[PDB]
Amino acid sequence: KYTIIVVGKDLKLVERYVKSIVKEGRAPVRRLTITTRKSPCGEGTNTWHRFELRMYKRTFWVTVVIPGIQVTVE
Amino acid sequence: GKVRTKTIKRAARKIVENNYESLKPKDFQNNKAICSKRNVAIIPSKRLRNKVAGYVTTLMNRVVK
Amino acid sequence: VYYSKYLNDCIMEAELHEFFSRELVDAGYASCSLCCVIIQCAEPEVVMGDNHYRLHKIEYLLAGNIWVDKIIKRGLSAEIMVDNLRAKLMPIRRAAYSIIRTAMRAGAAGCEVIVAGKLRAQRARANKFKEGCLISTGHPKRIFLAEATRHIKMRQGVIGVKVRIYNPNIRGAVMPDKIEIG
Amino acid sequence: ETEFCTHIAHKRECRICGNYNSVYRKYGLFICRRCFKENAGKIGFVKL
Amino acid sequence: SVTRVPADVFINSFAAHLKNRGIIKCPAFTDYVKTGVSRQYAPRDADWFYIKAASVIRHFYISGSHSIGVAGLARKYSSLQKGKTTPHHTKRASCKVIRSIVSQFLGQKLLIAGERGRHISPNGRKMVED
Amino acid sequence: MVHIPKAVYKAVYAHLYENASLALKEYWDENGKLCNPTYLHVNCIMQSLESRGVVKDTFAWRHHYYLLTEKGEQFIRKELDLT
Amino acid sequence: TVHTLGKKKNSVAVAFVKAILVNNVPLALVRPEILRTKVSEPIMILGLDMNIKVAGGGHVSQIYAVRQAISRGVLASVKDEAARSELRAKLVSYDRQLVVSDPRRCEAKKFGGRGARARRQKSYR
RNA sequence: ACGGAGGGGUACACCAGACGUGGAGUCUGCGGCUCAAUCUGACCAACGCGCGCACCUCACCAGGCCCGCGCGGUGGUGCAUGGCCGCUCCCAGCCCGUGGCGCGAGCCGUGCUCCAUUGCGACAACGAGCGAGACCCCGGCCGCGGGCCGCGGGACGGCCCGCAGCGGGAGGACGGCGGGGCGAUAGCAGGUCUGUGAUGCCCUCCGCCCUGGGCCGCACGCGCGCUACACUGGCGGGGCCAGCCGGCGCCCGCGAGGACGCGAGCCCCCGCCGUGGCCGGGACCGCGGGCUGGAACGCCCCCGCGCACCAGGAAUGUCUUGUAGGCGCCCGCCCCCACCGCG
Ligand SMILES: [K+]
Ligand SMILES: [K+]
Ligand SMILES: [K+]
Ligand SMILES: [K+]
Ligand SMILES: [K+]
Ligand SMILES: [K+]
Ligand SMILES: [K+]
Ligand SMILES: [K+]
Ligand SMILES: [K+]
Ligand SMILES: [K+]
Ligand SMILES: [K+]
Ligand SMILES: [K+]
Ligand SMILES: [K+]
Ligand SMILES: [K+]
Ligand SMILES: [Mg+2]
Repeated sequence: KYTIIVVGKDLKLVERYVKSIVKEGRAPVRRLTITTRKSPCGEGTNTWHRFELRMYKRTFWVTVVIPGIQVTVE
Repeated sequence: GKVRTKTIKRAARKIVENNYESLKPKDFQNNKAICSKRNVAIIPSKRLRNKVAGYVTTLMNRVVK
Repeated sequence: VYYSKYLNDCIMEAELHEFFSRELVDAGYASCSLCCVIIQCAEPEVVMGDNHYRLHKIEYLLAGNIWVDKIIKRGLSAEIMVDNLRAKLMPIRRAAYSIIRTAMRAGAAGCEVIVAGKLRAQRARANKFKEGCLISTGHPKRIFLAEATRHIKMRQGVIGVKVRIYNPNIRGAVMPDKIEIG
Repeated sequence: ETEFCTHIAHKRECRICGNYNSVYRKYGLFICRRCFKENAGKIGFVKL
Repeated sequence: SVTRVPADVFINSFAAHLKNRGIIKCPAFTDYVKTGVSRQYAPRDADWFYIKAASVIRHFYISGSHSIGVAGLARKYSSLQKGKTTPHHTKRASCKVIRSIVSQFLGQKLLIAGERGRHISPNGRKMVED
Repeated sequence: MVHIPKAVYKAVYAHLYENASLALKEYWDENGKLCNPTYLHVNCIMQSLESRGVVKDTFAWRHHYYLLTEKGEQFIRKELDLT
Repeated sequence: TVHTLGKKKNSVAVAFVKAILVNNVPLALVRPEILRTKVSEPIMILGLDMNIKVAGGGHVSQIYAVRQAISRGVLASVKDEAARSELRAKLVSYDRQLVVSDPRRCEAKKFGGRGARARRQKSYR
């Protein structure tokens, strides 16, 4: 059979593509997190930035071009 | 401890003055009434809409008495 | 692990954007996207040079295809405007208000410019020229506000300049405050 | 003449600046904490 | 059946029955051994090998379908290691005692090998059920 | 002036009417991925070429970006004998 | 075919009911034994067959989630009649927690202290 | 601006309490002392801070290559500068056009309430804007769709009594939603040139590399912590439950750990010890057996050795619901290694 993996970091575009592929015919969200001090040096009150990159994936099982999405068949 | 800002009030007054006939003094009907775009009202959020409708319902039962 | 591919694409996109900035400063590089590279310029008529010679020679530094749009409203984009200000270094007040006049001509609700560095008599100071309405808080700051910043390598020490534009009535969403009735 | 760099060691540096100190290797970023603050916009990380 | 009876009854009533019929009966290394690296002394009740093996077979019975393994049994009998001036941490138990037990339990046809790990064979499953 | 065949290998990765261009990682394997010569040998010639003007360079993320200019390909045509 | 839920901090008890096993172990033998009267309250304050699978949380939270699943499943066989709306009021008039879940949850830790509200000791010399 | 001036508000700042710290040993940072060097920054808003020093890092010492065996340059100057951060301050504050007052510096705009310059209402001022709020993320309850994720509904001071709003009841998953993100005008000779190909001006040609050493050296005084002083406890055996997401099978070995292959602790129950620095407490030291690595001085395991400590002076800090406290688990820097920080 055939498999389509689709991966993307912006939920809106991913949903648009996922919607308009159903016009032609477990994978949960995992979050890349980095916490880093806000200052370039280490002087002052110790405050921290919390940065987060959330990705999304869908797996279509089978028998529109958007810049930012990733698709692999395997 | 919930004081309505001028933004709620100023929209609520034009809504009550324009649509006096439509608004009963009971709240669900006004919740619908702060939704239509024919009684044109561009509310860009539903919490905002609920607060405006909560003040509109109160404006209704003050003109009767 | 299918995400270790997308992360490297994400990092390579930043590599490419940084190189376009530092090199195509000459044509006013603004932004780029990956998919096949889309570069967003003010004038394509130089990025695609004569006979495309300069363009394709770029397409071989990527191996060690592209196509280009055009920026339609120049004054509303804050990143080629800081470059325009960079070029003129001209009295500071005149250059700042020249930037502001064309930003407002484009139809912006607000715009302002900050300059800081070596102005007079061995003393760092800061000048703030401004016109219209601006915002600085909440979520909408990331949608409707636009900032850009460059350092001018002046004769004396460095001089930093920032340019900010506020355009709320654009093709897109609506500011969660403005509430029209009729 | 043939002794220059015989010592073997990782020389991990930041992909952007070149520093050796405070390099983040999680997820395979390999960039330092000072450069991670300003390049994080386009790499993709955002604050929530 | 096995699931019904108070779990503390079956274990200590089958370990006394582990003295009859020449079942797994204890080897010699039993002396001078701690059941774990977190323990600081050896067990004091001399029937501890009997009760331990009764417990490990009652553990094997509950996982009727799939296979347990030895390293993941020492994890089941884990304890925290104290007296170090640092915060206490958990340690896996000793695999030698458990592997010794399961080896002799693979005899007498009480257990059968699988793809990875031991499994409760129909014989022995019947015995514990009875 | 050290070695000639490497001196011309470094002209292999410049095309005298074609569009290929060179990027360099400034290592300071231990060989440039393009051909197989040591990095130092390419670095010396690139300092020379910049000093004369055979290329224009920018730089970004630890990596030397060069583009062959107008004067440079004329300079090279008499070192590789083309038309 | 009755299907019912019960929730505590992270515990979820899924109940299937047909005209009493907890995770295949008989109810009378739920190991935390000084709290055995709690898992039996709806019975002894108010049979059939029920099957309980509880996961997540801890000992006490699991007990309290089965205390809600059990009492909520014996309210989905009586329907549309005054018993349905009166046994509920009898259950709450003992403990409302018997019908409606407890919303409380762990709060997040904030930087500058070990807990959500406790900070770090301040010194001046 | 300040007042040991008056008036009006307010916050875990106090009240009522809880948990501590300061006393013991010990990890780490600081000062001093020593040293060939023990590289350097900072004194509410410096002192587990500048993301884990055997080499590297590396700025410092003893030697030695290159161009024993311009070009660069973490050189200086943060009181020459950019950018980022901290702080005044998460305070409720700031400010424009036209009119009015004054020679002018300037002024006007700018009582009852709310967390709040949040609003009612009044006014030589009329009319706008920013900050506040709205907004974004998370989590509670219910629907349509897919196979739990992703699209919506839901709460509004809406109902009922008593007097813009303060009270008391009710239903409901939640009652005035809750925890976070963002963050105005004006500034401070805080911090950072040692994070960069940011950088002016000074000075070096102090660049790059290799071997070995130091940053960890110790009469002593301080900051943040860790572990205790026991019976509401220590020990032996058994039972069983998480979330941030996450490999483990088979043999050797007391253990630590190796050769070979494939897809939770607290707590509960049953015993033991018996008020004795005891079986509390585990620092210091003496043999062994391992792991990392080019290299232990790094870390682990085994037997033995069993310090001080009996609840801590004068002082002193934090905190109101799944909260304090107790218990463990994971990630980061990372050859090895947490008494640390983020969760
Ligand atoms: K600090
Ligand atoms: K967050
Ligand atoms: K600190
Ligand atoms: K007048
Ligand atoms: K005047
Ligand atoms: K006046
Ligand atoms: K007045
Ligand atoms: K005024
Ligand atoms: K006044
Ligand atoms: K007035
Ligand atoms: K879906
Ligand atoms: K989906
Ligand atoms: K409403
Ligand atoms: K800097
Ligand atoms: Mg060293």
